[PDB]
Amino acid sequence: MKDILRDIGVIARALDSISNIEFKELNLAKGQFIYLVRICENQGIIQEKLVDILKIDRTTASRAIKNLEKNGLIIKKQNKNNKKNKLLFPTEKGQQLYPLIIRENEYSNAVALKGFTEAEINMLTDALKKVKENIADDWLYVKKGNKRSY
Amino acid sequence: AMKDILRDIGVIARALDSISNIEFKELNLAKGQFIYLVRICENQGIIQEKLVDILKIDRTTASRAIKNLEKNGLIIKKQNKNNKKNKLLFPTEKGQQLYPLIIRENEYSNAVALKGFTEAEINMLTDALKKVKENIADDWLYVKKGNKRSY
Repeated sequence: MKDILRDIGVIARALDSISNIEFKELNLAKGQFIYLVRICENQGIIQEKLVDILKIDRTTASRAIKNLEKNGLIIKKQNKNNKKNKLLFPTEKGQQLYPLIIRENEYSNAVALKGFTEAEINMLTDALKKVKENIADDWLYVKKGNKRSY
Repeated sequence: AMKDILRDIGVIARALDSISNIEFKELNLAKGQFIYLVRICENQGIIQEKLVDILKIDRTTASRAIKNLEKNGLIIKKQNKNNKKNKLLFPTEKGQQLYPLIIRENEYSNAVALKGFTEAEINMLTDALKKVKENIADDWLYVKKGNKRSY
C-alpha cells in the first residue's frame, strides 16, 4: 500500500521550519506561533483542550505556553470552575501579532498549492479532512492508554 | 483566499508523531527519535547535514536527537576521511534490529490514515502530496540559506 505518512511528516516539518525562521525575531519561533494562533481564536481555552486540538504532548505544550507567557504574548487567568486549569487568553501584544502569523501561513499555503487547479485543491482538502478523522480516533484511543493491535 | 490544507497537514503530522512516541516509549525511540533512526538505517553513513535536509528540520533539534540515539546505543558516529569535521552516521546492531518495528508501526498508522478511502481516492492523494512536498521543499531551501520571502 502506498504511503502518505512520510510525505505528510516532511511537509509539516518544512512548514514549521520556515515559520520559525520568519518569526525568529518576534518571540514566536520554536513552534510557539501554533499556540498563539489557537489561543487568539479560542480565547479562554484551557490547556488540556488546547492540547487535544493540537494533538501534541502535554510537556511540549507546557513549555511553549510558559514561554509565550514569559514573553508577554499570552496571559493565564483564574478559572472559577476549576482552579487547577487556568484560562488562556492572548495579551494585547499577542492579538496584534496574530494577523502576521495568519498571513505567513496563507503565503506558505499558496506556495504549497502552486500548480494545482481549483478542482485538485478541493479533493485534497476533503481527503485531508478524512485522513484527519481516521487518525484522531486512534490518537485518542492511544492517549487514553489503550493498546493498539498492530 | 484559497482553501487551506496546511492546518490539517500539521494536525495530522503531530497526531501521527504522538501515536508513534507513545508506542515506542519503552524502547528509547520516543521524543521523535524514531524518525532519525529510520533514515540512518536507510542511508548508512549519511552525514548530519544531509540528514537534516531530508527531514527538513533544524540543526539544533537534529543534533539533540542524534546525540541521544548515540547515548542509547542505537546509532554510532564514525570518522570521516573526507571531512573529519562531519562524522558518518550508522545504525548499531541494536538499531538495525529495531528498525523493522518502526516501519511496521508506521505502516499500520498509514493504513488507518487511508481507511474508508476508495483505491482511486488513494492514488490522487499520493501524487498531490508529492507535489506539495516539492513545492514547499524549494522555499525551505531558499529560506534556510538566509534569503527573504516576499509575503
